[PDB]
Order: sequence, then structure tokens, then C-alpha cells
Amino acid sequence: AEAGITGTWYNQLGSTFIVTAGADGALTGTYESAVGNAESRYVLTGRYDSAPATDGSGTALGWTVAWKNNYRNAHSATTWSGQYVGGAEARINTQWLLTSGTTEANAWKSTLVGHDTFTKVK
Amino acid sequence: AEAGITGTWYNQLGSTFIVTAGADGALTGTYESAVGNAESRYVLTGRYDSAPATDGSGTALGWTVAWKNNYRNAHSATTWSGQYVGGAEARINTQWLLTSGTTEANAWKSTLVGHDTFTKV
Amino acid sequence: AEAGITGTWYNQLGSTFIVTAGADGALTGTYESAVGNAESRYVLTGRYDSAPATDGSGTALGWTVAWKNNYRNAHSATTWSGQYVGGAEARINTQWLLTSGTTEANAWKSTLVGHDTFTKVK
Amino acid sequence: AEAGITGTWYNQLGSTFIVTAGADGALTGTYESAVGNAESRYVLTGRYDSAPATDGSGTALGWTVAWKNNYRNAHSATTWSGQYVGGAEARINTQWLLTSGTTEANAWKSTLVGHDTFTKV
Ligand SMILES: N=C1N[C@H]2[C@H](CS[C@H]2CCCCC(=O)O)N1
Ligand SMILES: N=C1N[C@H]2[C@H](CS[C@H]2CCCCC(=O)O)N1
Ligand SMILES: N=C1N[C@H]2[C@H](CS[C@H]2CCCCC(=O)O)N1
Ligand SMILES: N=C1N[C@H]2[C@H](CS[C@H]2CCCCC(=O)O)N1
Repeated sequence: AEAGITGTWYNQLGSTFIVTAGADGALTGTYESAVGNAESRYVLTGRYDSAPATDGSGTALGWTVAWKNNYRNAHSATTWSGQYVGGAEARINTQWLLTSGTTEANAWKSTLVGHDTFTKVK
Repeated sequence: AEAGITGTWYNQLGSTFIVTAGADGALTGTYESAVGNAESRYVLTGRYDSAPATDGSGTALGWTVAWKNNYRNAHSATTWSGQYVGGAEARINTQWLLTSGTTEANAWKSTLVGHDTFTKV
Repeated sequence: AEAGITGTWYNQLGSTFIVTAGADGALTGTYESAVGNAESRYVLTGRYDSAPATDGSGTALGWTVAWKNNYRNAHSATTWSGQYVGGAEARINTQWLLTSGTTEANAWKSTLVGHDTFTKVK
Repeated sequence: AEAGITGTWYNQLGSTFIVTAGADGALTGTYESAVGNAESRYVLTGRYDSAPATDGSGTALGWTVAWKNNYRNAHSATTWSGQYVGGAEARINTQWLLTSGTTEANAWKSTLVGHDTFTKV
């Protein structure tokens, strides 16, 4: 539901996610991280299922943030993959991959994996 | 480095990725998978580092595809995270996460993980 | 601390983990899952850091379960990777990979990824 | 199928894996990594499906290495999960998770993920 996803959300680390869900399945917005080599807001883009199943199944979605803005550049990018569950306590449960640019010899250790849960603010 | 990402890429499964990289960090294009509950092309959007390091490091990037188009709807989405390495034989090395919409009872088995390598051949 | 890890633990899905930590860094025990194509107990084996850092860092560890016992065989195996944090509320936080045996053509979809948090029972 | 797992295997990085597969599902041996905060050999233990399916499916397995031995202690552990495929050129295809001990404040960046392919060459 675009109106379900659209809004301001926060995760367990204190980071902010502001997103707008479009009728064509597009997601656009900004992300502010509470941790890492990051400062201020960064641009995010993604996609979601705009015609989900009418049962109690979640809405699949995903988005990306490249950690470069006009103030800092960490030479890394993160992608979040998960689903939106709406209702009184709507949540977006995700798993993420954070890849840093490295030399070919240090590539084996270029990707971190984790999970974040977002709660929507009214 | 830079521009080199724009083009048509293919992975080991035979899927096709057509992308345009914008000067300020955006990635836009279409994806066609050779496997799965998919048929024809789907829209993709992502981001990449438009000012990478000057030592011999790769260019970090990522993108997403929601598997719904005029033909089918698989009620799932995949995100690829990796880095671009240019040179005589450029490649994009990635790891991906594919999440399907499920009921809460099946949420523990909603996400698949894999890796894909793309080249221009 | 072998005495810290050794014990009975439960995760958020209602599954049971019984383990013994050895002086040489070995982990042995049984696992009972609340979900999936599984029934009864399964054998588990793993390793942990038996000489961790003396600061507030966790103790790294990991273990594996192949889902075959004398009653059922699901032709799959799971590995849990994480760390032990002790104190009053001791927890083992993990991320896991579940791989199923498949034909080469369906290999791209052979592995699931998730996370489990275990609480120790007294 | 079966016995074929016992032996010496090498991955793309040049690391060496020496394992013994027991009739009832156990895996035991040593590992030597070519990269990282490691030197010499380390002990490994795991499990595999000792009765796989009869169609053309692979054999599921997994194993763990805590990176402490008489020489160094990196305060980390890695687990590999994958499947064994036998034939003229057998391989073990895996995805791994490497967790380092951290303070709670750094727990968000404690785990690395990757993939390794092992062959007997
Ligand atoms: N809100 C979150 N912040 C961290 C995790 C996933 S992305 C990460 C921040 C990384 C900042 C950039 C970097 O350090 O390379 N969730
Ligand atoms: N080119 C690729 N195809 C599969 C992997 C990751 S995404 C996946 C296709 C999934 C199609 C939709 C579905 O089956 O749910 N790479
Ligand atoms: N306690 C847990 N059970 C599920 C997750 C990870 S392992 C999994 C059970 C899988 C059972 C075997 C199968 O269905 O293939 N945690
Ligand atoms: N053969 C491999 N070596 C690296 C990857 C996964 S485990 C890793 C070596 C880590 C060594 C200890 C460390 O650096 O913490 N595969």
C-alpha cells in the first residue's frame, strides 16, 4: 500500500529512513545513519510490490544507499531486502549487505551482513 | 572507474542487466531473469559511488528489482550489493538477498542468499 | 568461558539447544527445532574461542546441524555463526545459513539466511 | 555421493582443507588459511547428510573453525554451509559467515559474508 509504506521510520540503532511509495512500484527518499563513516543525509532509491497478495502476507521491497553525499564519502554501499507488514504496529523487517570498495587482494573481506527492524512514526 | 558501468551485462545464469549510470550516483535500467517465477523485463533502480578512491580499489554499488510487470507478479524482490572493477575485462561481483512476501509463521524462511558475477560477454 | 556457554538455551521460535563447551575449544550437544521438516533431536558439533579477550568483547563461536536423525531426513544442513555475551542476561546472537541438497539447475535457490538469538535457562 | 568428501581440498584463495567424513555424518580435520590473521593449522569439526536423495541432488554439509591455535588467537570463528557434488570433477560450493568478538557498540559490524568453492586441485 503506498500509503502504508510512505512515512518516517527508525531502526534499533537510532537511524532515520524517510520514504515515499509511488503508484508505479518506486521508492525514493533519504537515510541518516547513527553509526559508521557517515554524516548528514544520503539519497536512497528502491522498488516494492504494488499489487501484493490479499491475505496476511507481507509486501516485498528493497532499497539502496551509496554512502557519498556533499560532506563525506565512505566508498561503500548498503542494500536492504525485506517485507512490510502493516496494521496497528507496522514494521519493515530486513536483512542487509554492506560492501566497501577494496583492492582485489582484500575483496574476500569486503562485505558485512546484518539485520535491521524499522518502526513507523506517526 | 566511472562510465564503464553503463552497458549491457550478463551473469552466469544467462540473465540480462541493462543499466545507465548517472554522473551523480544513480543507476537505472531493466532486468530479465533466466530462472524463477519471472517472464520478460522488469524495472531496476540503484546507487553507486561516483567519486571512488584513487588507489586500486573497486567501485561500490547496489540495486533492487521488485518482480512484478505486466505479465506476472511473483510477490518478491531481490537486492544485489557489490563492486565494479574495470580494466580489460570488467566485472561486477555481487552477493544478493531475495525476499518473498510470507505470513508471519513463515517469515523465518523468507530470504534466500546467493552471489552473481556479471561480465559484458 | 566453558561454564558460561555450557547449558540449555532456547531461541525465539521455541527451539532447544543443549551444549557442553570443552577445554580444548570444542562444542558438542543436541538441537531440537520447532519449525521445518524436522522431528526429535539432532546431533550438533562446533568450536569456540577458549582464550577470549579480557575486555567487554564477546566470545566468537559457531556450530553445525545436518537434519538427519533415525526418524527423518530433510537433506539439508544449517550453520550458526555468532558470539556469546555473558553476565546476568547472557545471550548468544547469531546469523545462520541453511543449505538444501538440490539438482545443479536449482542450486541458485539452495540457501536461506536468517538470524536467531538464544537465551540461557537456569 | 558419500566417501568422496574425505580428502584434501583447496579453495580459490589457496587455503587447504583436510577432512575425514565418518559413516554416520561427522566431519573432522584441519584448515590452513592463506589470508587473514592466521598462521599454521587450525582444528575443524562439522556434519553432512550421510543418506542423500537418489535423484541428481547434491549432499548438504557444514563446518566451523575457531581461529585460535598455539601460535595466534584472532578472536573470531567462521562457519561454511553448502553442498558436495561428486563426479569427474567434484566440488564443494559454499557460502560462509565470519564473526569476530566485539563490544556491543560494534556488534552491527561483527559479521562478514562470502562464498568459497573447493576442488581437489
Ligand atoms: N542504520 C544502519 N547503519 C549501519 C547498518 C547498515 S548500513 C550501516 C551504516 C554504514 C555507514 C557507511 C560505512 O561505514 O561504510 N544500519
Ligand atoms: N539472475 C538471477 N536470477 C535469480 C538470482 C537472484 S534474483 C533470481 C530470479 C528470481 C525471480 C522471481 C522469483 O522467482 O521469485 N539471479
Ligand atoms: N531453530 C531454527 N529452526 C530453523 C532456523 C534455522 S535451522 C531451521 C530448521 C530447519 C529444519 C530442516 C529443514 O526444514 O530443512 N532456526
Ligand atoms: N579460506 C578462507 N579464508 C578467509 C575466508 C573465510 S575464513 C577467512 C580467514 C580468516 C582468518 C582469521 C581472521 O582474519 O579473523 N576463506
